[PDB]
Amino acid sequence: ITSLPLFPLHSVLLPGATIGLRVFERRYLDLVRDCGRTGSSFGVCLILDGVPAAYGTEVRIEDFDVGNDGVLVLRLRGTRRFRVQRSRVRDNGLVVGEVSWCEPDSDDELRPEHGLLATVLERMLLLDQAAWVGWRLAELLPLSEGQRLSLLQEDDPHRRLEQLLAWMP
Repeated sequence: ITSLPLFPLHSVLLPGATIGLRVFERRYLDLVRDCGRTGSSFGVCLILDGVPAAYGTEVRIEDFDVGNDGVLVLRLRGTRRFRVQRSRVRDNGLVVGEVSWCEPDSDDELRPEHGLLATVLERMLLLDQAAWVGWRLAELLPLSEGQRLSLLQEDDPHRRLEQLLAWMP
């Protein structure tokens, strides 16, 4: 198990997907500078405070950028998924969690019942990987944050596509 700093977002970060995070608070800025020095990463968890969710996504910091307004914008991309075994909160507000990593996304070719699920993805604007088409349709399709959290919790690419098929409009 690994202790990983958790960043609270009102939306889950799917693996491979990208988000831009404006970091300007004194606690979040000092953590990124420390993580940028140590090399250790952090994770993004969907919150429910009105405590993170049980599953989160490790980020890779793709691009730094200090805007003309002085605010630092982070280009984050989802890498590995983790489970929050337990979490604590420091006095400043930053939340650290003891996490266990998930098995990486397999390259298993999609099953015959999911081949059409790849054709509907290609229309929207290599691909025969079930975990890849699963993470991509979940991002493009207008799913609720709860539905995207349930996909994150599911650790099997094919069962992910089976319930992603139910939530399809």
